[PDB]
Amino acid sequence: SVSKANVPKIDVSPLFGDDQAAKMRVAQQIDAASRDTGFFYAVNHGINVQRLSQKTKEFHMSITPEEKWDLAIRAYNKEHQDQVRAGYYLSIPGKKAVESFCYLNPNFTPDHPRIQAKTPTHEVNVWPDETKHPGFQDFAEQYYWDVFGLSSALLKGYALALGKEENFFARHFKPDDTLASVVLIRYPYLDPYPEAAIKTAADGTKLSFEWHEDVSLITVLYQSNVQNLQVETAAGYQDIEADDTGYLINCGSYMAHLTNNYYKAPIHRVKWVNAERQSLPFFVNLGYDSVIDPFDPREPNGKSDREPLSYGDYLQNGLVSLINKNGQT
Ligand SMILES: C=C[C@@H](NC(=O)[C@H](CS)NC(=O)CCC[C@H](N)C(=O)O)C(=O)O
Ligand SMILES: [Fe+2]
Repeated sequence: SVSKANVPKIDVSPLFGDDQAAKMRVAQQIDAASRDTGFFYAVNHGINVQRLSQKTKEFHMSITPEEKWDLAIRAYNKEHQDQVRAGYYLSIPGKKAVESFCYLNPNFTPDHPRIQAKTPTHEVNVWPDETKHPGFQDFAEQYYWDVFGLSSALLKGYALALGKEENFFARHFKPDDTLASVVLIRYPYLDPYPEAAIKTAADGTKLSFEWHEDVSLITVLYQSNVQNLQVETAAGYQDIEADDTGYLINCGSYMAHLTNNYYKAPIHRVKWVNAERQSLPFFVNLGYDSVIDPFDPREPNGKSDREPLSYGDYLQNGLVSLINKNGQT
């Protein structure tokens, strides 16, 4: 058998309040999870996830090929040279099943200083026509701030977990400059299913997306109720069970870096399953100039020999490395 990953459910609600001991008890849980398989479900998070999946379903189901081309990233539309991150990621019938729509900080506007300076990884979001998708852009911008709020709370948990004051991570995660993204991903049911869209792992397992570590500080993921994820352990891959009421949380490689690998970025992969489903990750990224000084929780003195790494640079390299290893999504 493929075994089952232990993915605890952590009530994160005290992270929004002022009961300091209760926050430490949430922190310990985040610590235990981060040192084990590296995944947990955040429960009692305060976000309406039923409204999230609904609005996301309307959008993916009603968008037309015309509109997809209008919103297409550079990978799919030569005319959109500025769209590296934000825009539509098209499926290719017969070949590629997954499709998605990525958007960035809504404060990135033409008169935002990083946009005026043409800084790498900052882009102005593109949206569909309001009349064809009424309320979608309002829904998505508000979602961005909702999951922003949740992530800030989670980062207070991680900071306490590592013995730091609660603002250690969160001080660098700001509405004005955060490079965080939301990706609205559709995995379709297809019959017959395109072979080119299925990968075979060394271990024989059929996959939608190969093994990887996330490019992020942490990743805050909502998915519908179809079991698909696996995490790598010394004993091989273990299945991560679905929970469409919670947020699945894990560390990305920037956390692994900062902590001298004390909190690993868990390697994980996406099994092929022939079922309609949604995956809505929020990648918790900092500001372009954010630097956190690496440290080592194992050492009495906490000292690390690792270089501080600037977030904008880490992100740029990471996104490029991911496309190279696992392909254009
Ligand atoms: C997180 C789940 C999802 N995986 C993925 O999307 C894979 C592995 S996390 N990640 C990516 O492609 C990084 C997208 C970054 C985004 N465009 C941005 O510019 O910030 C899946 O379900 O395949
Ligand atoms: Fe991932």
